[PDB]
Amino acid sequence: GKGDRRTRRGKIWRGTYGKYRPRK
Amino acid sequence: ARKALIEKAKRTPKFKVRAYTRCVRCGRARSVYRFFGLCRICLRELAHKGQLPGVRKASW
Amino acid sequence: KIRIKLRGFDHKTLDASAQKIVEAARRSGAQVSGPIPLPTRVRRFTVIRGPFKHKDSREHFELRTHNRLVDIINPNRKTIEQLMTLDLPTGVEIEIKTV
Amino acid sequence: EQYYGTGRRKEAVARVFLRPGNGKVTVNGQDFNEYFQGLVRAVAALEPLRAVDALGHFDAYITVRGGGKSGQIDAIKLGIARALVQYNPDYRAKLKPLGFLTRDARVVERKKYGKHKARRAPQYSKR
Amino acid sequence: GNKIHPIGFRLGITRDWESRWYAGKKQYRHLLLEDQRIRGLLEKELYSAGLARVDIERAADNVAVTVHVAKPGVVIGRGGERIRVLREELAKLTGKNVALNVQEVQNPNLSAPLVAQRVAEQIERRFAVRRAIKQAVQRVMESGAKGAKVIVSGRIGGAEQARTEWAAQGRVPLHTLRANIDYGFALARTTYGVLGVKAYIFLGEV
Amino acid sequence: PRSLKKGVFVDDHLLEKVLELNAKGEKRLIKTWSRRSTIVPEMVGHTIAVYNGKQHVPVYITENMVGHKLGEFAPTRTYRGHG
Amino acid sequence: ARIAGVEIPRNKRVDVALTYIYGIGKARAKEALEKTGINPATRVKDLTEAEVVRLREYVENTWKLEGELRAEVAANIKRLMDIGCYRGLRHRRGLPVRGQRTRTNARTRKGPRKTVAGKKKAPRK
Amino acid sequence: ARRRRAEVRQLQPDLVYGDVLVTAFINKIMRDGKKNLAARIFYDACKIIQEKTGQEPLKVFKQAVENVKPRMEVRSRRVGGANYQVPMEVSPRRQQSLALRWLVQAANQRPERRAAVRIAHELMDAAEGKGGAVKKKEDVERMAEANRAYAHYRW
RNA sequence: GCAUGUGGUUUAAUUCGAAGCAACGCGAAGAACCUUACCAGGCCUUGACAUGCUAGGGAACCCGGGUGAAAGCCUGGGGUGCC
RNA sequence: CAACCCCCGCCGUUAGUUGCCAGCGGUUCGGCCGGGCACUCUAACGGGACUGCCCGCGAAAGCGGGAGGAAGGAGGGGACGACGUCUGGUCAGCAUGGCCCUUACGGCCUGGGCGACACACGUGCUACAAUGCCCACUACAAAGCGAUGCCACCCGGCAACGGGGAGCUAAUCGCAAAAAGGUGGGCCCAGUUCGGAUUGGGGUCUGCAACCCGACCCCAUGAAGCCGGAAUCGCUAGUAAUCGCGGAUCAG
Ligand SMILES: NC(=O)OC[C@@H](O)C[C@H](NC(=O)[C@H]1NCCC[C@@H]1O)C(=O)N[C@@H](Cc1cnc(N)[nH]1)C(=O)N[C@H](C(=O)O)[C@H](O)c1cnc(Cl)[nH]1
Ligand SMILES: [Mg+2]
Ligand SMILES: [Mg+2]
Ligand SMILES: [Mg+2]
Ligand SMILES: [Mg+2]
Ligand SMILES: [Mg+2]
Ligand SMILES: [Mg+2]
Ligand SMILES: [Mg+2]
Ligand SMILES: [Mg+2]
Ligand SMILES: [Mg+2]
Ligand SMILES: [Mg+2]
Ligand SMILES: [Mg+2]
Ligand SMILES: [Mg+2]
Ligand SMILES: [Mg+2]
Ligand SMILES: [Mg+2]
Ligand SMILES: [Mg+2]
Ligand SMILES: [Mg+2]
Ligand SMILES: [Mg+2]
Ligand SMILES: [Mg+2]
Ligand SMILES: [Mg+2]
Ligand SMILES: [Mg+2]
Ligand SMILES: [Mg+2]
Ligand SMILES: [Mg+2]
Ligand SMILES: [Mg+2]
Ligand SMILES: [Mg+2]
Ligand SMILES: [Mg+2]
Ligand SMILES: [Mg+2]
Ligand SMILES: [Mg+2]
Ligand SMILES: [Mg+2]
Ligand SMILES: [Mg+2]
Ligand SMILES: [Mg+2]
Ligand SMILES: [Mg+2]
Ligand SMILES: [Mg+2]
Ligand SMILES: [Mg+2]
Ligand SMILES: [Mg+2]
Ligand SMILES: [Zn+2]
Repeated sequence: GKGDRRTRRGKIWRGTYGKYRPRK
Repeated sequence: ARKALIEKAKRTPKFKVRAYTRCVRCGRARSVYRFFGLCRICLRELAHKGQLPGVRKASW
Repeated sequence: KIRIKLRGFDHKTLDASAQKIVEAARRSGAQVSGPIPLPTRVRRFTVIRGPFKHKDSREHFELRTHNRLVDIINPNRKTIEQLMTLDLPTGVEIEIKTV
Repeated sequence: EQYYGTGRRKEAVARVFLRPGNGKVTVNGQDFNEYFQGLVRAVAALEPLRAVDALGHFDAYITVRGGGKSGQIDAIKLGIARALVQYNPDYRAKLKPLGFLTRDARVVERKKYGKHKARRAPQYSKR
Repeated sequence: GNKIHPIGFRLGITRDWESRWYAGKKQYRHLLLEDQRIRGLLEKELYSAGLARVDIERAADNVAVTVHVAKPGVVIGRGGERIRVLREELAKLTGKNVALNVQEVQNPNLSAPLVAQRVAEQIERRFAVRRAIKQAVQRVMESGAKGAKVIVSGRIGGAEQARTEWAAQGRVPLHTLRANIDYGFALARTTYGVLGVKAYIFLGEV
Repeated sequence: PRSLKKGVFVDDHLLEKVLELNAKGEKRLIKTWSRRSTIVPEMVGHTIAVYNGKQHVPVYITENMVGHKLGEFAPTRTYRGHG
Repeated sequence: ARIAGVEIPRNKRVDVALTYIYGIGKARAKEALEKTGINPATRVKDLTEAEVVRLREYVENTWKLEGELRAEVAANIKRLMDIGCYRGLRHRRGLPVRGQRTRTNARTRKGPRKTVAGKKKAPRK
Repeated sequence: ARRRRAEVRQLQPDLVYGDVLVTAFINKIMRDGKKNLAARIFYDACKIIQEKTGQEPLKVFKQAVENVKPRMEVRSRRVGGANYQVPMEVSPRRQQSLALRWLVQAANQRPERRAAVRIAHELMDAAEGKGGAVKKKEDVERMAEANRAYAHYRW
């Protein structure tokens, strides 16, 4: 789901953080 | 590396952001290494000459 | 009390210089933690070989800054008065911090 | 009182400390079976003992760092065998058959330029 | 697209660098360009003296430029004058305390960069190119050398058809790492165009 | 979009010409090159010829076209179809 | 369970179920099941008749939804074309709008591929 | 392999039964080096087998291979007109290898939702003599003596 | 389906090279302006850079106004060092 | 060709910090403190492998097989490209013969273009799902990079991020969460809790300036796609497949 920017995998791959993959 | 653009390169420009590097040698715009201020051609050349200090050829 | 870092490109000269400092501190009255080999920071460069096209051949260059620590505990005066009289390799940088 | 053996495998380094007794084993401050929670391969790490029949006649204080847990497994597994011999030099005879003293030379291959992967060449397709 | 620069290959094993100093990422960029401005000038101003190497050792605000030259007087100058002029013009373009010393290349027949040059001149002065080479290689082996090789490439003679001449004696083992092999390159600039001279000199197994 | 801290961006020298045209109640054609300028409600009802790389084309500014930048109304490239 | 106009499907957990309405995606749904205090995990056919009503209240009233939302998006593009702005033309000609390449791809915007003639390259045939 | 004959890889014995065949099968199950998941899909499938039959899964396994091992097959030869489909007997290893592959490949075909089951069932069915694991053995063996008219162009 | 390169076509311009393997995520290890070589428009002419030469006016240099999209164009004042 | 050089695999000597924790003293349970360099490691010099030993075949070279050994017959990988071929590539890196322009083919700027789109190919990414997807909790790397920068920790904020602010010229401080894996729970074969294109809306950051043409965050939209025709590519072991991590260029 690496294209899905609403997953941990999604942000993991885009190299970003958001709601769906936050820092700490 | 037309002459004017090597000079323009040095001209402190109207905005901080038109800052761009060229090769201190050939003037090449494109593959310029911060650290040497040289392009990947010149790097290669001077490296072999032995004129970049401590720059060995890698191998691992 | 006196701590010497040794950072240079060539590890022969770097290592040599540090022997000239382990002995300097002996013949002056002190004990020493030997020349400690700190890890070495490599800067690689990966240039396309040809000038035009041909991306599928490169050449790999590197830049190896080598690091040696040396400590002289129990630092006397006959020590310092044998250190600001040395200097023998060129491509070696010294930095001394009394910590 | 202890017997050591230093087992490494492919960017992993295992520190094996053997002390006779029950059979229990610590890696990095956890029970062996809790550290390798659901890893099948894990059991293999204690094959060096089982093949000399000293499982239970020992304990183990072990630490690993580096590699993946499996890499750590074959490193422990080495390290134990390395240790059974500092204890009993005659054990070599029993272990070398199945070659439990052998450092697996195999390791990840340098990515090479103009490949995608060290071997995986880029695709040539059509004309 | 063939052979590796015989120096950069041997570099660090059987051959040394022409600049020897340390510098962090901050300073390196410019001490480099500073060296290149030095070696830019001394190269122009000393072609008359036949110059092989320009060594640049460095401290802090200190530069030890060792210039390696065939005819060491020409560098010095009558009275001792010419050298002073350089040292000042150096410490001008550098803005540091330039320490220019001079070293007598005792035998130009075993200095590749010189052999190269001597040929290029000869080629510029319109000399016979084939002879020019055999006779250069000659002189090199005559003086100790264990192997030598010269390659002139370009519009040889007048020549619409740009070809390549070459010649060698002894062993010139470009693959053998422990082989001390001096390389030099000269560029001849001519009415018909430009030609390149490479000269390899095999000097000794280490 | 442009960060909200720094407001919107209009080139001072286009904003200039309009304020003079407003604070005098005059409706005379303007030409500029700064496509990159936002559209404050001050511009409304005016007519601005803007550069599209070749010429200045008139752009009558109505109400609903305020959030945008001028360049949106002079396309830069010419397209017909493929033949 | 008739909410917002559409019968959301029973058998499927409520946290999912609501997605099938226009203006409800994953988040808006799970926000609605908090604000009305309902275990989302329970199936739709396992609801209080009045539990359902609470859900209908919130959902139908706060957010602009269904075909009523299709309205605003539609008349939003409509605005853009009527304005005569770039994004307008791109919408009109059925091209990409947020600035993609068109020399290849760009297919979802132009539908299936209307192949045409072409020439003989590079040497002869 | 042009200079030498390639030397078969020696596998590590299974971590529960010891049979190297177990492992060989496992590897063929796994993908993307996911060996742990594989073992689990194997050994859990044994549990279902040990459950729904009572006997020992190791042996239902070691039986389901004989019943997919093809005693001979068709290979390919081209003579002087075109390509006559030639028959030829199948080695020790090639049998064992074809079997494991086919077991898995057609186990993965079955309708069952979960992997461990799909293995368990095919590993059972075939162990008896039914299911498209054997029907792709009874297929390669079919053409073995259906084109035996061309069985004189041998190698 | 999307990312890039390319053929083509289109364009005021879509800068240029690469063209079977050995061109096509290749020169580009970083195209919004810059880069930038193309196009349109407004500008400069010993010139953005080198070494000079003949004739006159000037210390060098520093700050402000006008016009302008900017570039440029016109203009005001401070300043008199060294041999 | 091989060899001399580099990296990896075993052991040695020298070396004990910013690394290390084996027995011991003290513990706020953090190797934290004492103390110690054993071990790990770091990184500079060295040893070790020769068909040397045994059996079988061979005039010989060498081949097959075994023993000891970390390693066995080039141990794995690197750097290293012969005389020449291609009138190969590049005058747009640089250099250079010759021809051409010189109030123009030179130079400055602002705007536009290199990003155009009936179409075609090349290389790749993400998928079409249950050996999967989502959410939570829980482990194990290496290599690099950073004092104009990396930014720990507190605060606001769904979040991008912003405000405050400690350490670090760095084996100390940081980037740094490694992801696959493990444990728990959800979904139950569905164009779906598969896929995440496209578009609407609202923000963030960089930058003089994000219309043409940036990335990022959040809400809503949730296209094609259910494993790919004729053809065709890669890889022979830590390889393929798979999973994350760093760097160069760089305001972005
Ligand atoms: N590098 C190399 O050797 O070629 C490799 C491959 O590309 C061939 C290439 N093939 C294709 O297009 C096919 N492939 C699929 C797409 C379409 C087409 O069907 C091709 O173009 N063939 C014909 C075409 C053609 C028909 N008519 C004219 N005038 N040309 C040709 O041009 N032949 C030349 C000749 O007749 O001399 C050529 O110089 C040649 C000399 N010796 C040989 Cl063998 N070939
Ligand atoms: Mg999803
Ligand atoms: Mg030029
Ligand atoms: Mg820039
Ligand atoms: Mg190559
Ligand atoms: Mg890998
Ligand atoms: Mg490696
Ligand atoms: Mg490539
Ligand atoms: Mg990849
Ligand atoms: Mg050649
Ligand atoms: Mg040549
Ligand atoms: Mg103005
Ligand atoms: Mg044969
Ligand atoms: Mg082109
Ligand atoms: Mg050209
Ligand atoms: Mg790019
Ligand atoms: Mg531009
Ligand atoms: Mg411009
Ligand atoms: Mg204690
Ligand atoms: Mg201490
Ligand atoms: Mg060594
Ligand atoms: Mg023999
Ligand atoms: Mg060799
Ligand atoms: Mg040609
Ligand atoms: Mg392009
Ligand atoms: Mg297609
Ligand atoms: Mg918060
Ligand atoms: Mg922050
Ligand atoms: Mg995880
Ligand atoms: Mg589960
Ligand atoms: Mg469909
Ligand atoms: Mg389906
Ligand atoms: Mg091979
Ligand atoms: Mg990456
Ligand atoms: Mg970076
Ligand atoms: Zn350059």
